[PDB]
Amino acid sequence: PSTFFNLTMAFSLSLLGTLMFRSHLMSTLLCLEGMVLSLFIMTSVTSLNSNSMSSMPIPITILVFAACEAAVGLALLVKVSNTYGTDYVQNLNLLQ
Amino acid sequence: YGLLAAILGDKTTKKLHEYSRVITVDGNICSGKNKLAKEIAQQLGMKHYPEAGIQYSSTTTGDGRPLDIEFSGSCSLEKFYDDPKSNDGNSYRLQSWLYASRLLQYADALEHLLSTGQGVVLERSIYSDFVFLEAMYNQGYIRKQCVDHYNEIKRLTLPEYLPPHAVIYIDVPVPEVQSRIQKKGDPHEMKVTSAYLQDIENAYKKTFLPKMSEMCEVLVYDSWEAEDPTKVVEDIEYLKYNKGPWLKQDDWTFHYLRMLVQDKTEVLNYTTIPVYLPEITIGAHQGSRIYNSFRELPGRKYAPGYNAEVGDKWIWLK
Amino acid sequence: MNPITLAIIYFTIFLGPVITMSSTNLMLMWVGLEFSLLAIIPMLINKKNPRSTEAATKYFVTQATASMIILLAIVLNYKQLGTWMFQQQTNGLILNMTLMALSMKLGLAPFHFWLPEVTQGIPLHMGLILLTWQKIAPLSILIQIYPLLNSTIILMLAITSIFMGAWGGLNQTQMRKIMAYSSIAHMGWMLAILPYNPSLTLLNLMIYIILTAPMFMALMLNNSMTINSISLLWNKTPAMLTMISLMLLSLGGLPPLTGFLPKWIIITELMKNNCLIMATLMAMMALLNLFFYTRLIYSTSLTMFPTNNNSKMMTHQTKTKPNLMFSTLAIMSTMTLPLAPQLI
Amino acid sequence: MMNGRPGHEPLKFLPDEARSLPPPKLNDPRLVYMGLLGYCTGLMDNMLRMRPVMRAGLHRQLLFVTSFVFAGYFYLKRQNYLYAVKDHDMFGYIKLHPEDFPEKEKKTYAEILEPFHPVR
Amino acid sequence: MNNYIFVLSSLFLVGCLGLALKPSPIYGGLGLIVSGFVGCLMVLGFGGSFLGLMVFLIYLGGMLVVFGYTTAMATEEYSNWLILGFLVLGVIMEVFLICVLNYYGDWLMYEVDDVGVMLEGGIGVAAMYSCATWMMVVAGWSLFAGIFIIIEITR
Amino acid sequence: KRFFESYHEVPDGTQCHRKTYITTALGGICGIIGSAYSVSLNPADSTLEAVARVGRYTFTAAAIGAMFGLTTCVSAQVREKPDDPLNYFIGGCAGGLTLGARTHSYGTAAMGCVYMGTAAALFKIGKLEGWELFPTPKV
Amino acid sequence: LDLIWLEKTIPKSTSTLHTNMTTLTTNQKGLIKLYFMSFLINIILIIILYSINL
Amino acid sequence: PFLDIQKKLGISLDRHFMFLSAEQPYKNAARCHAFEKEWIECAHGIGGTRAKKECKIEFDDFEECLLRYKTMRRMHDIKKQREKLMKEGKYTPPPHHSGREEP
Ligand SMILES: Nc1ncnc2c1ncn2[C@@H]1O[C@H](COP(=O)(O)OP(=O)(O)O)[C@@H](O)[C@H]1O
Repeated sequence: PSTFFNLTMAFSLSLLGTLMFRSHLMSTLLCLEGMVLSLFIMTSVTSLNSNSMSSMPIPITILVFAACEAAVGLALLVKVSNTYGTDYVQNLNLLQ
Repeated sequence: YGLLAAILGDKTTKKLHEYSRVITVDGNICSGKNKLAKEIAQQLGMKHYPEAGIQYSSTTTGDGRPLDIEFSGSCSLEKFYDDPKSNDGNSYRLQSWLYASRLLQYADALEHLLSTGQGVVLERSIYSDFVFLEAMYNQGYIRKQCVDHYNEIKRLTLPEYLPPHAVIYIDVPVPEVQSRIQKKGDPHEMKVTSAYLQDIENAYKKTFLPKMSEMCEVLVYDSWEAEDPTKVVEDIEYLKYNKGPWLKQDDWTFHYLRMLVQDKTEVLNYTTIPVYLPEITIGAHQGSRIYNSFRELPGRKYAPGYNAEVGDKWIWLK
Repeated sequence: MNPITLAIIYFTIFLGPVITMSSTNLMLMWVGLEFSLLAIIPMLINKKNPRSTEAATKYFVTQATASMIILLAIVLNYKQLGTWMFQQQTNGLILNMTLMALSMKLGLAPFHFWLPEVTQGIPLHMGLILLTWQKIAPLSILIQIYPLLNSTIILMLAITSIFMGAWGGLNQTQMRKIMAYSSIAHMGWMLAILPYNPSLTLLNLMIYIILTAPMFMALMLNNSMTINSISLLWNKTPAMLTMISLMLLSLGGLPPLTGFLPKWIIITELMKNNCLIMATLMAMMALLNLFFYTRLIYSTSLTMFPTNNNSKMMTHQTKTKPNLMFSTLAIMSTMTLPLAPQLI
Repeated sequence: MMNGRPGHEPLKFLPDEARSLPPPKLNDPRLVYMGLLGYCTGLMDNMLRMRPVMRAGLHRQLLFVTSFVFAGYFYLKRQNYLYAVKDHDMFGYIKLHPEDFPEKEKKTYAEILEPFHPVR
Repeated sequence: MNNYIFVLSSLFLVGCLGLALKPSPIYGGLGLIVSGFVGCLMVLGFGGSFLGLMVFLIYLGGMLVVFGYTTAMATEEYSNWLILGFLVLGVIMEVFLICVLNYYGDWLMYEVDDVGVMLEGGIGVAAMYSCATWMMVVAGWSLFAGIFIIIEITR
Repeated sequence: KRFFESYHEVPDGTQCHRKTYITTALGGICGIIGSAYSVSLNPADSTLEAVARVGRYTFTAAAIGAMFGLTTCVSAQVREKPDDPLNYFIGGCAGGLTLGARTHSYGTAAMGCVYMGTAAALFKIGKLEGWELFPTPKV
Repeated sequence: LDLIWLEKTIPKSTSTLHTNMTTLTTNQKGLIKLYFMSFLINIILIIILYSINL
Repeated sequence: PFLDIQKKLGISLDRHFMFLSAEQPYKNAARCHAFEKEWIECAHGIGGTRAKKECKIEFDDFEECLLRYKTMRRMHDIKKQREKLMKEGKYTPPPHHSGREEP
């Protein structure tokens, strides 16, 4: 019900976030994760009220893939503040 | 040589031994380094590579007979000396071809080192070429941009290759070399303004020597230590090959370096970068002719193994 | 790369698209997309040059948010239909999300900014994979769902891409980016016919792959990322000058060569479906693409640019040969047109 | 399109039903083209690798002219089937849904007044 | 309190709002932690236990922990107050929107098997080992590859 | 949306008021979108500077919208021809001219007039001949 | 009429028109924030394109 | 799907669990199981284009078992108007709403 519209807007508020950087790569990698939580919560919620137990595997597969996804994301982040001493995105403007 | 070979043995790790190092000996225009080199080589069986020449690449490729000057880039060290600050710039073209020649020599040396396992003495190297250009710019020989173009080629290609393990060095004050020149008489070599010889050594002394000191083992020898290959050889066998970037070269790292030197067309890929300074430019009409003519030489019109002129056979099944 | 790692990565970069294509449970299609994202990032930074880290960090963020949007579409569907897969009933907004998202991973139209930049900082080799074995995956997902997607949006993204790709290409002089821009354009044609005849999308792709794969292995044979660099092709390796000429004109739609067929049948299918408005404008600016293709032709073949003396040195040395694939993919591409009826 | 047809072989190249169709004559101009297309690939390769263009790899030349051609017979054999299915499918529908595809009868010119635009 | 669920959803939304405002990476991590807590709460609210725990031992656990670790390293430089202000701005707007429908916990636990003996969260996900045996193989390959991707990307 | 469509419903040349209003809005809408892309990319230096650019683009676009609407509608009444594509061309002709002025360039007015008018004319023909844009797949 | 007027109008003008487009379309900062927001704008317009043509 | 390597190989790694009415663990049927069957045995052999008009009764019902919105609506109305009747003191919960009962 409405519970779902809050979670969905949470994902859109997290969407507006990842698409509007604020000079901190880490913060973004952190917003990105806010979505995965919202997706995980929504998937788990409907699976639970549909009594669809055959699908519970998914709520977790979503997290397992999302965790590594984030692992890759942070290694890129560490790589950046090793080459530029900061995670600030402006630095990432060489490919112009 | 490829990953396949490397995967199954063929590791540079298994082919290295104490005597296996890249040792260059650098000196002024006449440091007797030619002699020291051969001996050091004779001592550890090191493959002694001769100093890089205009036609060193031609001796390297195919028949190995010396190429015509225009085929070898039209460079004269002879004209370098008799006509300094020439309108056509033969001196810069000479220097750029020389850098390409040592790039080929250094890469051929590294290929022998990682494959055979034998070490290599290369006399002067890409690492010790800049002193001639520094002196030339200090003199009216080359203009500032010319310098930038060489530096750009050096920055693009030299870092990939591993540094000389040690860099045996001779020193003989300018008066000495000039006098040494007089003994082997050659009209061209003879007319080399001292100040230019001053600038060559100055660079080694100030720039090249300390530069490599941090990177590789530095053994500087006074003329007297020289002419005594035994003693110098002894000292090399004495130094400890520790400090330097060579320490991190694991087998899986060497493989890629080997596959580079294994490909000459890449070694000097950045030597032909399309930067159009006027001396370097072939020019399309002249360049096309020189090509149609270099490519028509016997054994060159087709890849090695396929040109029948020199006596290749089995082409119809190759 | 420890050859073991090379295998794991390459397997993933290859298991990535294959799981997507084979599975029907969308979820399994999403993770196929996810594995491709994870596998490509290591290779992208192989030189680890400062430009590279920038490339990967962009590619990754663009890829990641799109991946999350695709997952949201699957999560929403799960509530609007218990099924884990798009159906006739699917809410229209649910599908449009999937189009935008998938059009970001494929990099079409107003989301075409990441591709040119990542194509600029990655090696020529990984450039090919990033352009052609990473487009197969998302396109598969779209082609499967074609009956349901919107004809309007696709067309807009199609036309936009064609324009952006063309206009972008005109100014670019870096080859990697000229190709990135071409890919945006061709990708556009492909997505134009998806709603109408998916089978033609799979032709306008293969032909693009059979055209781009030879073109890039050509750019790297001499590893030239500059037109000035490819222009001295006449000295470094003269034979490839002939086919490089035809393949690039083939990439644009000129009639004798194989490249006309994809544009010709896409136009025939769109006119059959009555889009004689859309098809006309696309074909017209498609002609802009050939202008920048021919400008390169000029520099590389029809006119001989001046070269450097140091080049004579590279001639001497035996040139490492181009793999056989170049030939088989150059000819099958430059001239198969006489065999079009079977291809379609 | 043609996928989703009853009986579709989910991953097969050419269903046996294609046996009913005539086999492609080995000298079909197309297969012969593929042959020439192939010979050229071979010749091109020799050229790009800087070998005597025609007098080299006479074994390869054969692999090429004979690989392309081999591919052809078995491809054309299929594409031929696909087209043949298309008719089976198309013609059938015209009948099963006859009213929609009605055999109209045109009138002879004697009856049809076609407009005359005088060139003058 | 039937409103319990809505209340929770709102809190979650607000937390994600903060993350959206992109505060200091550490503040962001903290905010997410709060949201993740809210999340496990909601899932548990429906009845799913194992599921709720996971996010806790995974997100409220290391997911943000490493982030935290990470930030310490790459985030050094500390308007958060202004951000807090906008947050209140959003809160009221959020509330205003619900008040919009205001003018214009009734049904949860929509259906339940009062008597049941082997129904409970986790059992379904336990079927990763049987009748869903392709989820967990692909996830395992994901982890086994991710090891390699991170080790080279750091290399 | 029932709004914009209205433009087409009443016969051309009639009720110019509504035509001009609708045309002005569309231009203005495009102005906003155009300014947005122009500000998102190629950003400004100060918020105000960008607010100005939004305004500039919006007004210019709104103007081209108005004159197009006004000229085409009026050209129709005066010419007593409501379905003559030329009407629109005169309108597009005018629209381009406004763009040219707002960009302070006679040359732009040239290209603008021809290109813009032609486009508008084609719209009229399109409507007259029932051309379909972005059509549904009917194969 | 030959040379300038018939070369400035058809052949040259078309030359000038598009070059301006590429220049304006291809003069990009290269910064990710800018580019990304453009993705934002797109999502917004497409959301609407569906909405208004519901 | 795009490449049916699954049907060909006969394997079913991805099909066994795509809808709610599929085998549930320990044979515990999921909710709505009464309709999805009726809505997919209907649309079997009939393609989608014709699974979308004539098999609309079964989706309109399955769209209501799951979403269960018409119920919400009806009930909500009952609630609102009951409020109005209570408003007019017409109605108040009986012991029916609150009373003892069978096991
Ligand atoms: N960069 C350069 N420019 C000009 N000449 C060079 C350069 N590098 C090396 N040479 C030539 O190499 C020669 C070395 O002298 P030579 O007596 O032949 O051998 P050695 O240096 O061992 O004594 C010099 O005569 C010098 O002209």
